[PDB]
Amino acid sequence: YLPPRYRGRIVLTRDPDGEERCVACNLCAVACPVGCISLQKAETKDGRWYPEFFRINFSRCIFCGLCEEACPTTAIQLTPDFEMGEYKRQDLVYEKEDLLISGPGKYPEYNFYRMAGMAIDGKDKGEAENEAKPIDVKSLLP
Amino acid sequence: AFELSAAEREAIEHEMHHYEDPRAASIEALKIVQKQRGWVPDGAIHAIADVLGIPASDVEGVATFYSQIFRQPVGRHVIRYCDSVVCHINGYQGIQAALEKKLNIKPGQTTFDGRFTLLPTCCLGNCDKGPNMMIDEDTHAHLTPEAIPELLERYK
Amino acid sequence: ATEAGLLGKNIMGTGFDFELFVHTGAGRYICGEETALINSLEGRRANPRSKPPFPATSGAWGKPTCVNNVETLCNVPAILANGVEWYQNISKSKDAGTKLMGFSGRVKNPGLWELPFGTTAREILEDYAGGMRDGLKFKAWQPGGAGT
Amino acid sequence: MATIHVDGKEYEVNGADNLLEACLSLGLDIPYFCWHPALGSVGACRQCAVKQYQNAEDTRGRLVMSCMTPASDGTFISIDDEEAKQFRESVVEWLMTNHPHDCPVCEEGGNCHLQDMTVMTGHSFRRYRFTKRTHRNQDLGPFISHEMNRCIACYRCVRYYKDYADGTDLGVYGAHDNVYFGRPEDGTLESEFSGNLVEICPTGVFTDKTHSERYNRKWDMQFAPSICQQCSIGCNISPGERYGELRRIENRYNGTVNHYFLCDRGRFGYGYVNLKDRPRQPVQRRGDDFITLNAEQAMQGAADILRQSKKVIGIGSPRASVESNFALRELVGEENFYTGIAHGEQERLQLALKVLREGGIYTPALREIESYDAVLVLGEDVTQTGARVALAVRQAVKGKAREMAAAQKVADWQIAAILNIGQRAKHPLFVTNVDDTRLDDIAAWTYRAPVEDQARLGFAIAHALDNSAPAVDGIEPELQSKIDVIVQALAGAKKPLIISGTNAGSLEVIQAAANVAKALKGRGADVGITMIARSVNSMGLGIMGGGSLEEALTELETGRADAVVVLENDLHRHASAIRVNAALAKAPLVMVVDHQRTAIMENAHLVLSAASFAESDGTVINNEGRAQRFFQVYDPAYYDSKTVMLESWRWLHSLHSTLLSREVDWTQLDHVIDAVVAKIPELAGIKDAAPDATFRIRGQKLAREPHRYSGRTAMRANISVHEPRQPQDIDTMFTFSMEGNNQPTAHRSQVPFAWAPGWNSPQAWNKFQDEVGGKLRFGDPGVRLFETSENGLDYFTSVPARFQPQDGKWRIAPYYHLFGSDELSQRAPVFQSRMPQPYIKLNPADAAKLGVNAGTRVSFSYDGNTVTLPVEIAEGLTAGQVGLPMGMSGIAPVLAGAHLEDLKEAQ
Ligand SMILES: Cc1cc2nc3c(=O)[nH]c(=O)nc-3n(C[C@H](O)[C@H](O)[C@H](O)COP(=O)(O)O)c2cc1C
Ligand code: SF4
Ligand code: SF4
Ligand code: SF4
Ligand code: SF4
Ligand code: SF4
Ligand code: FES
Ligand code: FES
Ligand SMILES: [Ca+2]
Repeated sequence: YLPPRYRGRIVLTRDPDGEERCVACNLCAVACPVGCISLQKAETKDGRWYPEFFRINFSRCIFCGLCEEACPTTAIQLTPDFEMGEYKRQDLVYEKEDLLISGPGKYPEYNFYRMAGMAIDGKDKGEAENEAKPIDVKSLLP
Repeated sequence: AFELSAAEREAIEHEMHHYEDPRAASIEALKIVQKQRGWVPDGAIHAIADVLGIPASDVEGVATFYSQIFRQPVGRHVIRYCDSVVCHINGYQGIQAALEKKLNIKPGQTTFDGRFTLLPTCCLGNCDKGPNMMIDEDTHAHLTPEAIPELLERYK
Repeated sequence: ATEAGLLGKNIMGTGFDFELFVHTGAGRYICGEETALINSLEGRRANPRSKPPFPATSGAWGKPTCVNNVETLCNVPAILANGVEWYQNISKSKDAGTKLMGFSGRVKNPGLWELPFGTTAREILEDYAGGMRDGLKFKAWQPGGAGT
Repeated sequence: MATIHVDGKEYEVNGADNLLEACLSLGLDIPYFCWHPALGSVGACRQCAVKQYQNAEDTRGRLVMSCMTPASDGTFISIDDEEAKQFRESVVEWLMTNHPHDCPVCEEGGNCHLQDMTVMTGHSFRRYRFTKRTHRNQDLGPFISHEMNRCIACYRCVRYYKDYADGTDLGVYGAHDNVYFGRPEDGTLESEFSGNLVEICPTGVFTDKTHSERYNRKWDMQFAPSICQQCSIGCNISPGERYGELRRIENRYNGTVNHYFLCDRGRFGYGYVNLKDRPRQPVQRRGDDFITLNAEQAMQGAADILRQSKKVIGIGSPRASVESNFALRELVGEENFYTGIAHGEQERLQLALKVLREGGIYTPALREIESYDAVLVLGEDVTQTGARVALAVRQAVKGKAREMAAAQKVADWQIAAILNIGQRAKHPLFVTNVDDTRLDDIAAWTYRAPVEDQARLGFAIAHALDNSAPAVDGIEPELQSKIDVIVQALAGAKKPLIISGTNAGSLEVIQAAANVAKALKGRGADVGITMIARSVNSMGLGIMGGGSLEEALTELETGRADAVVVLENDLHRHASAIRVNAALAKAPLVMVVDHQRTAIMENAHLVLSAASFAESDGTVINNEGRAQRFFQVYDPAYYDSKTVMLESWRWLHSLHSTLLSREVDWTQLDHVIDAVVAKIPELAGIKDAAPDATFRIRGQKLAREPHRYSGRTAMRANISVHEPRQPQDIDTMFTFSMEGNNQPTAHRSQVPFAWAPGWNSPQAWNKFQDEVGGKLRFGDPGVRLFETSENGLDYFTSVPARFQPQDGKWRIAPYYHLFGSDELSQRAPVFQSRMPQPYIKLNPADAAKLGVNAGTRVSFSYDGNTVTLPVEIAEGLTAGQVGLPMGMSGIAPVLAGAHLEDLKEAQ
C-alpha cells in the first residue's frame, strides 16, 4: 500500500491530446539540488518546444520532488513505484524513452499550451484562455 | 500596381511649400490620395514616402494613428454616427439600431454590394442639435429612426 | 482679406508681413493638446511633449511658438478696438470679459449664449435653456464638457 | 557637484544627471523600463516613480519620474515612500494585464528585465479577470524573431533603431492600447546594427534566432571575456557555451570601446566554430591514406622531418593571435618568417601603422569618436568594414543638436527636447567612395569616384588648408567649388576627425589622409585620425613585421625552402590560387595549423588541430593599437575525449622544443607573453593587457559559470556515469567551473558576464560600472601600445595622375559586404541567406558599350582563369571601372585595384 503522494520513480507524462507535456523550459534541471537532470530544447515545424533528449541520473537522485514542484506544465511527476535495481551504474541513467509514459498521470486535465500565448498548430492567435482576437492596426474601427 | 497620378503628385508638392519641412505635408498627402480613391492602399505608403523624402515606416505610423485616414477598403459612402456622451443622452442607440436594420451589417463592416460602410465616431461638435451623423462631407442633425431610410436614399 | 491688403506682405503699409494658413485634421482628440498639436502640425504621430521646455521657447520645428484657442483669439480685437478699461469693467468679477456658455442635453432650449463671468448655472439652465423637458427631473450636470 | 537627500540619507551626485542615473550609481534600486543610459530619458513607462518633497519639512509632496527629474542641489526624494511603492507596483500590474503566459517557452526567460522588475516591485497576485489583447507576428529575417504579444510599449526599440542607429524600416503603428512595433511589411531588418535589439528590448519580442535553434537558459551558460574576431575594431564580447558548442554572442561592456552595442557581423557570425568539418585530431598523410595521431606522436613525427630539412619557412596570418605568430616566428627564425598577406596589402598596413605611431596625431578610441565635430571619410566603406565606427560617426554628427540645446539650457538626458531643437541640423560629414555608401543619408556631401580621384581630392583639401602641402593641378571648377565647402567646414571645426583605411586598396588615399590631418594639426585644431584595418590582428602582425607572402611563394618554387609551416591562413585570399597550389606541390613537407578546413589541406602532409578563439587564449591588437586579451570559453576535450585541440602557440612552442631537445614542452601562456616582451620592444604593452594566472580576488579564481549552473552530475552521464574531474586552467585566472568569484565590486577589469541579485538581464551591467553609462568601476580592460609621438611627418608629395579609362583594361572597384567579405563568418550557415548573390557591377554607359543589361551573365579573365557573373547596373560607378564583391567564394580581396583584360558575354 502506497499513498498517492509517494515519492518513488520519476516519469514524464503526456497531454490529454496525446503530445508530450514537457516544453524543455529547463526549470526542473536548475531547481534540482543534486544536478541530476540534463536536457536540450528542440522545436517542431509547428513551433512547439519539446525536449530533444531528457536524461535523469537515478544513481544521484534523492527523490526530494523539487523537480515536480518546479515544473510549470505538470510534465515531470513522482509515482508510487520503488522497484528499481541494476547490475551496472550506467543502467541507472534513464533517457526520455525510459521516462515518457502513455498518459497524464496525477493531473489528468491540465494543458499548458491552452494557457500560452505562443502559436502552435490547433491554436492560432486568440485561441487561448482569456485571449481576445488580434486587431490589426489598419482596422477601420477606432 | 500603385502609381501616383500626375494631379495627386502636384497636389502633394503644392502643400510642401507651406512648411519648413516636407514631413509636415504627410497628413494632407494621405488625405489627397484617399479623396481620389476612397482609401489609402498599401503601395501608396512607399509612393508618398519617396515624394516627401521621409521613410515609409514614418508614413505608415501616421496613417495607422489617425482614425479618418483609412488603410482598408471602404464603401462609396461612409456613414459616421456620433457615439459620445451628449448624443448618448439624445438617443444614438435608436439611430444605431435603425442603421443596422436598413443595412443588415455591424459597425466596422461594409455592405455586401459595397455601397455603404458603417463606422462609429467621436463627438462631431454638433451636440446641442441632437443625435448626429455624417455621410461623406455632409452633416445631418436631429436624427430619428423613422428618418433613416429616406436620408440614406439620397446617397446611391 | 488677401486682396484688401490685410494679409500677406506689407500689411497696412507697416513692415509686418504675415501669411495665414488653414490645415484640416485627420481626427484624433489628443491633437487638441497643445504639445501634441505641434507634433501633428509637424507631420508626426500626435504624442504630447514633456514640459519643460515650453513651446514659447522650443515649439514647432524648434522655433518659438504660441498655441491659443479660437475663442481666446476672438476676444483680442474687442480689447484693442474699445480699450483695456472697457474689458475690465464688463463684469464685477475675478474673471474678466464675456464667455460662450451654454446648456445641452434633454433641456427645452439647448443652445449657446454669450454671457459674462459670474453668471450662475441656474440662470443658464432655467432662463436661457428653458429648464428640463416636460416629464423629466434634473439629476446631475457636468459644467465644462466630458472631462469635468 | 550636487548633494541630494534620499530616504533620509544624504549623498553626493552630479548635478547634470537626472535622478534615475544618479540613484542607480549609488546602488539604490529603482525599477525602470523606458530609460536607457545610451538612449536618454523620454518618460513613457512611468515605472521610475519617486516621491519628491519641496524641502526637509514638507511631509506631503508629489510623485515625479526620476528619469525625467534633474538631480539639482537641495533635492529631497523618497524611493521607499508607501504611495510611490504602490504606484510602482500598479505600473507592473497594468503591464501584466495583457502579457501572455509564455515564460516556459520564451527565450528571454531567466534573462528578462520584465521578470526582474515584476519581482522587484513585489507584484505576485493577479486581480485582472478579463481578456488579453493579441497580435500577429512578422518575419524579420534570419537573425531576429518577432513576438509582439510580449511587448510592454516601452518604445526602446524605435528610439534605438531610428534615433540612435538611424535605421529607417522600424516604426510604431496604431494608437491607444493597440500600438504595434515592427516593420511596415514582412522582410529583413535592413540595419547593420539590428541585432542590438535583443539586448535593448526588455522583453522577448526581439530575440536571437540563431540562438533559438540550440537554446539554453542563461544559468546553464559558460562564459569567458573574449574579443570579436570578425574585423579590426576589437569589440568586447561574452561568448556562451553549452554541451561543447558555442551558443550565443553577448555584448561585453567596455566603456572605452564598444559599450552597449555590437554590429551584426560580430553578433551573428560565430557559426564557423560549430562546424562538423573542423579537424579535431592531428592528421598525417600516407600517400592517399590518412593516419590519426595524438599530440605526442604529432610533435615527434613533425620534428623528425623538420630536422632533416635544410630550410624551414613560416607563413603567419592576420587572423592569428600575437602569441601564435611569435611562436611560429620563433620556430623558423625571423629571417624565414613571412606575414602571409600580399605585398601591396603589406605596404598599406605599414604606412597606416607609420601615421599612427609617427604622425603626431592622436588616434581616438571608438567611444571618443562620438565627441568630434567634423568627420572626413576617405575611401573606407566604413559601414561594411568596421561597422561600429559608422555607428560612432552617426552619434558624432548629432553633436550639433546637443550644442544648440546646451545654449538653451536643456539637459543632456532630455532627448526629445534636444531632437526637437535640432531639426535636421548636422555636423558636417564628407565621405568618398567608389559608389554610394550607407552613410549617405546623413552626409553633407558624397563623392563617388575612383581611388586615385579620391586621393586627389584628399591632397587638394590639404593644399587648401596649408600652402606648404603639394597641390593638385587639373581640378575642374565644379569640384573646386565643393573642395572650398569641405575646407571651410574642416578649418572651422574645433575637433575634426579624419578616417581612412587599408580596405580601399590604394597607398595614395592613406597618404592623402595623413596630409589633411597634418594640415589641420598645423592650424591648431585638436585633430584625430582613425585607420581601419582588415582583420582582428592586422595591426599586431604589422608591428611584428616580416616578408610578404609573394616572397614566401618565391622561396618555395625556386627550391630553397624545403618545408613550410602555414599558420591559420587560407592563402587563396592573399594570392593567386593557381600559384599557391603549384608552389605547395613542389614542397616536400607542408604543415598547416588551422582550426578551419581549408582547400590547401588536401595536399598537406601534416595537419594540426588548432583551436579557434572560443577554445584558445591570446592577445589581439585592434585598429587603435590597443592590446586586448581573449580568454578560453570551454575545454573541448571535456565532452569528446578524442579531441586534441590545442592553442596554435602551444603547438608551435612544443614543436620547437622537440626540434631542439626531442622533448615536448606544453608551455604556459604567461611564458609565451614574457618571451614576446623580451624579443619585441614594440609589443611590450601586452603584458599589462590582462593579469597573469596567479591573480586572485582574495584567494578566489574568477568564475566562468553562474553560481546556479545545472546538470553537473548529468551532462556527461550518457558516456560515463562516473563524473570526470573538472578542467583545470593553468593559462589564465579563470576557472572552468562556477566555484569562483563574479562580484560586481570585485577589483578586476575582466568581467565574463554580468549578473546581480535581482538583475538577471543585460541591465545588470549598471552594477559593474562606476557611474551608469560610464566606464567599468576599476577601469576598462585593454592598454594602448603606443602614445602620440612628439614630432610628426613630412608632407607626402606623391600625387597620382587623374584616372583615365582604357580600352580592354577594366579597373576593379572594390565592394564590401558586412555579411560576405570576412573569411570566417561567410562560412556561417545563417550568413548564406543574408549575403547577396554574386554579381558584377557596371556603369550604364559601359554596359551599353558592352551590350548587356541587368541580369546578363558576363565572362571575364583574371590571371588566366575565367569567372562568369550576372551583371548589375551602377549609376554612381564611374566608367572604366568594374564592381566586384570582395572576400567572397572566388573573389579574393587582393583583386582590389587590379585590372580585367577581357570582358564579354557568356555563351
Ligand atoms: C486631452 C486634451 C485635449 C485638448 N483639446 C483642446 C481643444 O480641442 N481645443 C483647445 O482649444 N484646447 C484643447 N486643449 C487645451 C490645450 O492643450 C491648451 O491648453 C490650449 O489650446 C491653450 O490655449 P488657450 O490659452 O487659448 O486656452 C486640450 C488639452 C488636453 C489635455
Ligand atoms: S519537465 Fe517541466 S520543468 Fe522540466 S523542462 Fe519539461 S516542462 Fe520544464
Ligand atoms: S527528485 Fe530531487 S534529486 Fe531527483 S531529479 Fe528531482 S530534483 Fe533531482
Ligand atoms: S518576456 Fe519575460 S515575462 Fe514575458 S513571457 Fe518572456 S520571460 Fe516571461
Ligand atoms: S518591442 Fe520590446 S523594446 Fe519595443 S516597445 Fe515593445 S517591449 Fe519595448
Ligand atoms: S565592428 Fe568589428 S569587432 Fe565590432 S562587432 Fe562588428 S565585426 Fe566585431
Ligand atoms: S456628442 Fe454628438 S456631436 Fe457632440
Ligand atoms: S523609466 Fe522613467 S518614466 Fe520610464
Ligand atoms: Ca588555455
